[PDB]
Amino acid sequence: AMAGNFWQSSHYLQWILDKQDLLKERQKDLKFLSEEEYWKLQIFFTNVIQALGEHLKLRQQVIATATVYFKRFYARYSLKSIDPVLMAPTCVFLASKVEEFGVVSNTRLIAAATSVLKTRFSYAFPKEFPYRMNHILECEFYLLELMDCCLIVYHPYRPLLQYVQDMGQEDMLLPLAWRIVNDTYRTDLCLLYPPFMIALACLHVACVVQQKDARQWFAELSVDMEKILEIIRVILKLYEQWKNFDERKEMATILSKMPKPKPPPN
Amino acid sequence: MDYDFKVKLSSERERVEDLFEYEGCKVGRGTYGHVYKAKRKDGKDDKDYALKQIEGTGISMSACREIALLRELKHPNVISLQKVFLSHADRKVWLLFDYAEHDLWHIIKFHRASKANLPRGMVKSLLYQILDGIHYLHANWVLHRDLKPANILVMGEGPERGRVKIADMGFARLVTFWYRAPELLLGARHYTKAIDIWAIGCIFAELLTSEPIFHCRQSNPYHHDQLDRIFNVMGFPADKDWEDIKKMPEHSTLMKDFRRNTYTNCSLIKYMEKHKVKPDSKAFHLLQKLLTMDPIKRITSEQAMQDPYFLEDPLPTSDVFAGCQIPYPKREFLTE
Ligand SMILES: N#Cc1cc(C(=O)N2CCC[C@H](c3ccnc(N4CC[C@@H](F)C4)n3)C2)c[nH]1
Repeated sequence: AMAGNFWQSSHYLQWILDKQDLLKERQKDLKFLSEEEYWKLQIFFTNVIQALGEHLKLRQQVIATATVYFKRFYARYSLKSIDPVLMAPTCVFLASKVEEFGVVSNTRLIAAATSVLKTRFSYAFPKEFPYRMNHILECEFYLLELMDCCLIVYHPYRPLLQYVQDMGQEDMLLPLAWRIVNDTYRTDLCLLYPPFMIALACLHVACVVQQKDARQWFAELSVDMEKILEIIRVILKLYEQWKNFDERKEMATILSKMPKPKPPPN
Repeated sequence: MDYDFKVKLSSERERVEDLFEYEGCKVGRGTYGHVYKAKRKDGKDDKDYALKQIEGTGISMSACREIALLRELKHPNVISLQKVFLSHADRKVWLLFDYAEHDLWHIIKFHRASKANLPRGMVKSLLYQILDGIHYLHANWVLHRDLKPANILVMGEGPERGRVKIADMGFARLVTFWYRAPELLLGARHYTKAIDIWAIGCIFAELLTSEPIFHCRQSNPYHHDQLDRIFNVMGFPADKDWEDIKKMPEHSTLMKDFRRNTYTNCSLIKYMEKHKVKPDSKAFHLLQKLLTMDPIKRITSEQAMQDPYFLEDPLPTSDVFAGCQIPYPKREFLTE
């Protein structure tokens, strides 16, 4: 559904943002958090969404769509507007409806959110998950409108599969290239580049890593090879940040530094 | 939630009941919710709008599907979504659309009434436009899943006069089946493009005769009285005509309940001959290619658009009414 419609999609026409526009909006939150802490937080909630999705036995495309909604929401809004801890499972819930998976039950959604944060994220959350289904349904009305109802999201998994099929190296490269596609969600790449470009960048790094010579195949593509090199740099940078970051030891402090919602007049 | 963010959004939030006048003006009611003929409160327009409150509270699978798909689809033969209103206070979702004065259910009913008491290529123009819109949906891998005359809207007086608009993209999946393909009635576990193509054929036969071709009297995915009505018109499908009929989940139920000889003199030819439609016409041959029992032996919407019937005089027009004064009365209201 809406497969080759990328150049005429809401995703391309409205949700491929300008990097300077993105950084400018981020400045509201860069008062409370450094650029490094903001990235580390964006990696953290990417990992929370992934763990939530695993718990609910949801497909990768549902998780990837959930991550994009989350990224999109905090690209325009501050971390204080809505609690990301309520926002992340809200994104999962809506992404499953959009992706025709189903409506996760009240009990099952709240219990997955509770169990995931308790078992896997206790280093960052000492307290139990505090939200109820009324909070998730409320947050959903907000997320829906503050995305201009843009629900159809294109990911790089679909072009990547076509690329490695063309190459004929599906067995050798797809497991690694697919993995690198998952990692690009720890970064803003989905908000800056078309999915097929992130797919080419992920396939390129996979080719380097496994020492497969694909120079000719890549030269035979009618693509802006500078844009691909920009994406590759972000992917390489991500791995150095991965090495130098211990979320388990730094995330409780990074979550405390984060701005919090102003309460109603009392 | 941040209070400052909450009050600011609340102040910006456009309300459906503040922007439009629609109370009392309900033109449709069904599983999709309520449709209204609305007018702008600000008066800087004078245009008529179709305003739909979606059935139930919250973002249902159905509401989710319609919003997600309509947001991306852009075709002159598919209804255009203009706005979405999220009534936070009652969790109701409203959708704004241009107002189609006519639909195929109301036009077909008008003709049926007249018989008891269609300019040159109005039927042909309606078919080409129905096919054109479905072809665009199918190109984008979107199935309608529930094509029927009521959701085939047609614009009245205005800049889009006599243009078809396919409506209701909210038939999401995980008592009347006149438009359900025979494979669905035999427990087919998936919706396909050929299911929409079968449905287009039923509309084409209803436009050519005024009668629902598979008109049958009023849970289980298998429906006997409807399958019987299909065989009364088409006949019993030979083994060679649909080899994978054996592969259908309800095939041995069909063998137990039906007998080939019951429908021995049944054909689409004999049905259309009774309803004064020449079997040697290019309209018959196209109709027959859409109404094929076997989904894999059923033509595509792209292939239907290339049929020589559309090259035969008269050509389809962009205005199905083709200048002619629309005899059809405007849509009457309802009471809830
Ligand atoms: N959604 C939907 C839907 C409508 C119908 C239906 O039975 N009908 C007959 C009665 C008048 C309805 C109407 C009139 C004008 N616009 C719309 N619209 C504009 C877009 C959509 F809201 C339907 N509907 C059409 C079936 N599904």
